Amino acid sequence: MFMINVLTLIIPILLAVAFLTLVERKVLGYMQFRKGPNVVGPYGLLQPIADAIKLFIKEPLRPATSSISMFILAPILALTLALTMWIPLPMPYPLINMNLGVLFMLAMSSLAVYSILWSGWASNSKYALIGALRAVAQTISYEVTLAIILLSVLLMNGSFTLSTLIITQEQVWLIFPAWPLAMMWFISTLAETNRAPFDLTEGESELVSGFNVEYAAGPFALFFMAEYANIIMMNIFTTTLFLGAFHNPYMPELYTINFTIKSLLLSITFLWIRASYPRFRYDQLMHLLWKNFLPLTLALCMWHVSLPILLSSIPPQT
Amino acid sequence: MMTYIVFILSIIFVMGFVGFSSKPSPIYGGLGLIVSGGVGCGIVLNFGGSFLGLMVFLIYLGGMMVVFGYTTAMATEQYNKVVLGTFITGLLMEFLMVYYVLKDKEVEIVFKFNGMGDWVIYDTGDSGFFSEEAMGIAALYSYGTWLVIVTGWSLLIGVVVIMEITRGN
Amino acid sequence: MWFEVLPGIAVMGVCLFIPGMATARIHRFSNGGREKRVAHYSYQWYLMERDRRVSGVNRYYVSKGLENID
Amino acid sequence: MNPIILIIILMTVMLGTIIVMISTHWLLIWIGFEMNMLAIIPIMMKKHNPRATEASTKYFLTQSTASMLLMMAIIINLMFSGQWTVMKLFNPMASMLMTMALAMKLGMAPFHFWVPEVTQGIPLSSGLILLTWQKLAPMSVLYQILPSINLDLILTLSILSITIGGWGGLNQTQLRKIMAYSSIAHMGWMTAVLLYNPTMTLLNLIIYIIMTSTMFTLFMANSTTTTLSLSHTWNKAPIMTILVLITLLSMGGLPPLSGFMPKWMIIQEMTKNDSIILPTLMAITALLNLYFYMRLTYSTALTMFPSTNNMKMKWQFPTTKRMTLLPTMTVLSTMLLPLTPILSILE
Amino acid sequence: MSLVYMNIMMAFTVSLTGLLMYRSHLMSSLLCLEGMMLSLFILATLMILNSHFTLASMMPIILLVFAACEAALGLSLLVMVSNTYGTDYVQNLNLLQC
Amino acid sequence: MNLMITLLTNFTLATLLVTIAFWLPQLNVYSEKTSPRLPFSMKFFLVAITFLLFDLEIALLLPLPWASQTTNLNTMLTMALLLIFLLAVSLAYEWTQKGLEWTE
Amino acid sequence: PGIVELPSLEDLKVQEVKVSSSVLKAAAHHYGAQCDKPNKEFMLCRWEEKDPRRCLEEGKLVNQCALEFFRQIKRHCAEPFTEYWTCIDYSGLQLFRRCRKEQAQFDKCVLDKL
Amino acid sequence: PFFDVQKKLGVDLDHWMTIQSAEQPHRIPARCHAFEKEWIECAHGIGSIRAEKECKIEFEDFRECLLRQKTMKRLNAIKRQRDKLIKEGKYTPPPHHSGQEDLRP
Amino acid sequence: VAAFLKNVWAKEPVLVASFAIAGLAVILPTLSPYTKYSLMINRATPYNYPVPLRDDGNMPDVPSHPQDPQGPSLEWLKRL
Amino acid sequence: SMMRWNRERRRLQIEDFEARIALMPLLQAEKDRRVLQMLRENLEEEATIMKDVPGWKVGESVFHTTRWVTPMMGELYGLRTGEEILSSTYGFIWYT
Ligand SMILES: CCCCCCCCCCCCCCCCCC(=O)OC[C@H](COP(=O)([O-])OCC[N+](C)(C)C)OC(=O)CCCCCCCCCCCCCCCCC
Ligand SMILES: CCCCCCCCCCCCCCCCCC(=O)OC[C@H](COP(=O)(O)OCCN)OC(=O)CCCCCCCCCCCCCCCCC
Ligand SMILES: CCCCCCCCCCCCCCCCCC(=O)OC[C@H](COP(=O)(O)OCCN)OC(=O)CCCCCCCCCCCCCCCCC
Ligand SMILES: CCCCCCCCCCCCCCCCCC(=O)OC[C@H](COP(=O)(O)OCCN)OC(=O)CCCCCCCCCCCCCCCCC
Ligand SMILES: CCCCCCCCCCCCCCCCCC(=O)OC[C@H](COP(=O)(O)OCCN)OC(=O)CCCCCCCCCCCCCCCCC
Repeated sequence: MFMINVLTLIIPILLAVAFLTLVERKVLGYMQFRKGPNVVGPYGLLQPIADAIKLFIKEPLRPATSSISMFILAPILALTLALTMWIPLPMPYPLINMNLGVLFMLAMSSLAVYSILWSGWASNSKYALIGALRAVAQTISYEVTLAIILLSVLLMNGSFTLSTLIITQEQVWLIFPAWPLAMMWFISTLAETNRAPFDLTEGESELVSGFNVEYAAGPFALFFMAEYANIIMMNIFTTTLFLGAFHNPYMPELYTINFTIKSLLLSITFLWIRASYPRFRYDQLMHLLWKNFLPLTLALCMWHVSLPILLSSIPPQT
Repeated sequence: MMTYIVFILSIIFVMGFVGFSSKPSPIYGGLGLIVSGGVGCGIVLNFGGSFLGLMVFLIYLGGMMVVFGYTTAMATEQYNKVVLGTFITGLLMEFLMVYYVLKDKEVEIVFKFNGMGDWVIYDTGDSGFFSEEAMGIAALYSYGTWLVIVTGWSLLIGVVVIMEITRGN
Repeated sequence: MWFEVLPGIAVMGVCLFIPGMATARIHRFSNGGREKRVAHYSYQWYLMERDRRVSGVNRYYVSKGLENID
Repeated sequence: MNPIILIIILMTVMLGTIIVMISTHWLLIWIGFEMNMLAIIPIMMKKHNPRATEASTKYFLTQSTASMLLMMAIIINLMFSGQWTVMKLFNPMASMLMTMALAMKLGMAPFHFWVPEVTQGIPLSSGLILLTWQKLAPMSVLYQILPSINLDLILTLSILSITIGGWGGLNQTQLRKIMAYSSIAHMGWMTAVLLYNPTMTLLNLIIYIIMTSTMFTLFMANSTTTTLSLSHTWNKAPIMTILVLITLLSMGGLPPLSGFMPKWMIIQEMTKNDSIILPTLMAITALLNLYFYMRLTYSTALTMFPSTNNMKMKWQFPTTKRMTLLPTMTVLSTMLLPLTPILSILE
Repeated sequence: MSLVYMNIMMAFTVSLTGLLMYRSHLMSSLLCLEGMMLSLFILATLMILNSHFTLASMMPIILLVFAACEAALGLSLLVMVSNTYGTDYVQNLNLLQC
Repeated sequence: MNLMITLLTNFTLATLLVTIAFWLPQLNVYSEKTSPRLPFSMKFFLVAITFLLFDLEIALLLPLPWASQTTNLNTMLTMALLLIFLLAVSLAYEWTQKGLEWTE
Repeated sequence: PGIVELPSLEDLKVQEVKVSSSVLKAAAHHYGAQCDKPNKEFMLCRWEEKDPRRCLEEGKLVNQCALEFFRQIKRHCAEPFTEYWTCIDYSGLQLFRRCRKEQAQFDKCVLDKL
Repeated sequence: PFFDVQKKLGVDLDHWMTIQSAEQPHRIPARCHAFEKEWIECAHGIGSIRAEKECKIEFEDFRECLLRQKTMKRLNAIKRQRDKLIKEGKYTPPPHHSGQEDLRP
Repeated sequence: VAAFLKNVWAKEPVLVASFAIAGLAVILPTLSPYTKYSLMINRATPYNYPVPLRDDGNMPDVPSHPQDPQGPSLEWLKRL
Repeated sequence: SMMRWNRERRRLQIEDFEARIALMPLLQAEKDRRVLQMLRENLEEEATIMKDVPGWKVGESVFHTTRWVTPMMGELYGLRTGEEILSSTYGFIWYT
């Protein structure tokens, strides 16, 4: 009975990741004054299926790898972490109700850079490794503000428990006391998943994404679907964290409908940010972290430490 | 078998240490230390150190071993007898210790060791509406004042020291 | 026009609705028509194990009220 | 280096030493050693040449290994005592590991193999800090754990340190390696008397720090790192040859000088406890230390080695170095033997 | 005593004898040093959770923080050695024999 | 237990996807194709070390939502603002001594 | 060393309070209001003797006064109490704040009839 | 050179984490609080030399509380004899040691 | 000081908001009238058990029952 | 809004903790009789197992004191089945 619940978590994750590619190509189509796919299925609904079947019967590209073991383990680790980030998410009930779900998700997302690092090791090109080290330095840079913004918000929650964060936001959305934390959170999660305007691997400002370079890389579909699982998950986590919905304990479907609509709007906001801006240069998003976001994050961290003490609004532990 | 879960994770822990400590390459040594840190985190989690195990994942594996793999990637080159021989040496020493302490429920290498499952030594009471481990860690700010002062001073000095010795001038 | 993106958004929305609705219905099926007991603290687990021992069927979710006392 | 950053980093070295000296908890002892190493690493890399990076790497590896063995000894103590007070250790395995860790931190033999390399690789001021100030905190911990120190272990480390520091300096022509092997022999002398009377241990440590500070200050003021560069000192500043003469005669343990005071008090407190063979062999082994000290006095003060022509230009310039406390340290390293019962202030 | 303490101490000694027997790479030495720290972390944590000694729950965190700052210092030393000699080999650090 | 079952299930589904994605495109026999140190940067290593040290400072900051529940609130607030201030002072020394340059 | 002295299984026989935790938590405020004196005698004996073998008679008096409490609920207000602990019992955290009208009915009937 | 600055100035820098019987957050007892309190209140003031030979029983009870070596050795003896009697067939396990008796509360 | 403040607010407003939020976080709890109530609420939250006292004969402030008048009260917390 | 609502959450936490406090004497009485039940069962089965063993004191304390020592997990669940062992010794940790 529990394995049924695990599978009804993880298989609709993969189906939602499949149709996020359709939603991306359509919404980026209409924002670019064109259409997205509408030929392959009715209104494009067979495009993820056709594209997945195409990617699964396509040849392994040309080259060989430096390390077979890490070439195998990097997509395994990427997909495993991308699936385990969903199990403490209270929607309205988490699959694995743990006392430290926030800290669990922060730790498992900190583990996600090893897939990038091991895919940089496993490629033969010494330039793809440099691109991987740039990506690792980017992701570990924005994990700092993820941790401190998350701590500053949890000072109004009382615990690391994700299910308590529904109870915390019963009177107001938590974006009202913490909107600067919320906007730096949203941009930092955008910079976490290598998502535009922070996608330097998939774009220019890159020493190796330069057309007729070497570097045996993994099967693209696995890292791609791990990345879109991470995108939907970080938007659901932002929805739980700042825009927490009404929960009737006798009707859980009201909360599920409400957080689902908000998470869809927030993922479409990712789609609408990537179709609106040019890319940062690498030192420009290093600037944006280290000289812009981190001073405000430390200042608001001091503020959200000292603020429940001065307002007599310290939340309960339980 | 399932009452011996912390013991089996500790055997995987020692096997991973024999793995990376035999030193094939700093890349695979880093991988072995990652798998070892994960299973030792599971050992800590099965006593009720949930925060301390997530400190292992978030801090040890999350920051420090990421920086080790990062710095290895800048210092090694991507493309034996002694490594595999020392690996099977440590594996045979560990399994002979396992076999002795299992068939005898007793061993003495340096100290005397029980051979039963380490479930036996636990407490039989509750902690109420808190974790004792969480409250003891929370007391770093009310009881560990001097400890916070020296730790923050060492970390600030550490930032200063790294900027001195990597400057080259 | 722009309502052509709504079938894909609707399919993705149903796919996000399935996990939460699924875990709520499975928690109510596995726990006697009620919410799953949350035991974050050892007192909550103590009361839950006491419920499991007083229910007589080795199930914490079989509630015994005043009909169980004389 | 920025002088502000230099002053803050030296205050952090001193802070780690003070945290070891005042704290009653083993974690804070370990924290003090960590802070001390973390702050002294830039002092060793003050000049940024490959010998300083090699010396700092070797120092890091040895002190890191010793700090981890120290924490393992502390953890075995927490097993077998359930507490953390910095006092005697409640297990001979924890006592053995902590004595090994402090022997590695002091560079006593057979863990001595870093001290001449690291002392040669670093400047004279950082070598002075390493051979005087970095001896303070592990001797304080050994002063506190001595009800549990194994006697055979500490005396094996002591006599092996005295013998290897005697034979090591006989082959040397670099001054920093001579001072490092002198350090190994004198640390053997300090730890040999520790379980018998640790007040004489503190007396040996204080007289040693005075004399080593005198020799490193003379070597800084003359800018001499080798024997043969020290040999030109008579044609440059002849008073410096006199001062290095009397200080090397002091460190050899000759009366009426104050370097005779510690070894005479150590022999004095080891014969009380019915040990005769051991202070006699220690005293006879210190004649090797006296031999390479007399080699340096022959090369510097008692003969006149040939100089070169460019010394005539250096005749026209005075020393503008801050020879800080050099007359005070020269007087205290030589003329203190009439004040030998002053040692009771360390009781 | 308890059975898991044997394996955690034996893990410390395995990473010790790895750290005390270099092959070529200084990075593998630092990996063995932080494996020693990892085994010390687990051993201290199991004692403190087993004893219900509440205030020492902050002890392994202070151990982890100090020794990871120590590891950062060692990685910076390795980086300066690698910028000197091109590799991180411990047989390149032999200038101080004379 | 249910956590371990879920981790094993996620690891199994991930390994199954990886094994399919490597072995399913090997079904179609293809034409066998017969035709035919990295530079160090100090700034890349320095941003990783700056991450590590600020991450240790964050590891000090993580017990704050439990630390606000104490009865010694003035000491707790002092040490909390002091840790965040020392993180800011580490950032200011990293700023002003040209440490955040060309990866700003 | 010496032999540990344990009470017999006859001395551990008592009529238990075989209700669920939501039944206790629903009744806990009136139980703390009404069953004060044997409970505090027991907890004083328990923190002073530091031995559960010297506290068995006070434990039996606690276990008897609790039964008198629930019998006195059962004679007067069985149905509002049953509705109230069912509403407490639905919640996974057993919130008091989800159940204020059933608490109001139970407190009204308890204040009137008892 | 234990310069006892803490007792000189009256500051409490690290005496609070030093023992298990100290003041704990929310008055949480250590599992060997009484044994450590007995050993400390025995050994207080008389020095290490008198404390090792005059407070030996309190320290042995406290070490056996901490490590539980005699307890685990006693359970090993009972469990090995029980398994030998089960293999020889000369002993049956009771229903209350098999999960057949509807536990107490 | 008014020229410098407008200049740093024109050139580096992120740092001005940073130092302003940090300075308010420092000096504001000593000026707030509700900082007393944070301490009062944290010391009134009953984690442990209220281990009762042996009635020796002279404890006039200690109640005999929880609903007795004497003893510590939380009417300030119900009202605020 | 967070001020009003976290003050309400603190008052609700105090109400929950007072319910726990009002139930702690009954739970402590049941827990005391529980552990004395299990120790008496272990003592009787130790008396009927350890008969052939020479020089065995049944119920012998491993402590020199006559003070009550809080029982260990292995002292209570030592002779019972592995399922009850797991449910008592890893149950809260492995719970969900
Ligand atoms: C959760 C749901 C979503 C949340 C909202 C997010 C949706 C909107 C997203 C829009 C698209 C963004 C795409 C990526 C953009 C990245 C670039 C960018 O914005 O850089 C940030 C820029 C970077 O600066 P810059 O590069 O623009 O400016 C130049 C910077 N210097 C001078 C250093 C060269 O600004 C910030 O860093 C601002 C961060 C958040 C600010 C929070 C303000 C708090 C104010 C408090 C009061 C202040 C008054 C004074 C004190 C009073 C005290 C009482
Ligand atoms: C949680 C929700 C998840 C939802 C996932 C799916 C989203 C999209 C839903 C489907 C939308 C409509 C799809 C219509 C596809 C085309 C059907 C069709 O008729 O294709 C024509 C083709 C050839 O037919 P032919 O015989 O040549 O006709 C000539 C007529 N004189 O005929 C054929 O090719 C043969 C018939 C093929 C039919 C395919 C239908 C779609 C299958 C998709 C796979 C998933 C199914 C759902 C699983 C989850 C729900 C249970
Ligand atoms: C390259 C190798 C392969 C890579 C892919 C696969 C590995 C990587 C992805 C998996 C990572 C696993 C992380 C699992 C632990 C996370 C921390 C944790 O257990 O948190 C949940 C919870 C804490 O909450 P709390 O409520 O306080 O505790 C329950 C008490 N009521 O605590 C609990 O619920 C405790 C439950 C019991 C303890 C669980 C222990 C799990 C098994 C051991 C570790 C397994 C992973 C080892 C490898 C890691 C990566 C190398
Ligand atoms: C139980 C014991 C408790 C504790 C008791 C006290 C122990 C005292 C231990 C003393 C250890 C001293 C170590 C050396 C000083 C540390 C700071 C330092 O390095 O100062 C030297 C300074 C650096 O200048 P810089 O320019 O970097 O050097 C290159 C040359 N241009 O400047 C120079 O290089 C200029 C050259 C002269 C430097 C002379 C410094 C002498 C300092 C020591 C005095 C003697 C010790 C005190 C008296 C005895 C105490 C026991
Ligand atoms: C007192 C409370 C506690 C205070 C400590 C806590 C602070 C929390 C925030 C953390 C900030 C971390 C980073 C701080 C670095 C400061 C140094 C700095 O940034 O100087 C450089 C800057 C000019 O920037 P530049 O170097 O050119 O940058 C490249 C793009 N041009 O130079 C400048 O822009 C000038 C910077 C100094 C002047 C800022 C004045 C702000 C005033 C705000 C109102 C008053 C607030 C109270 C605090 C006192 C401020 C004087």
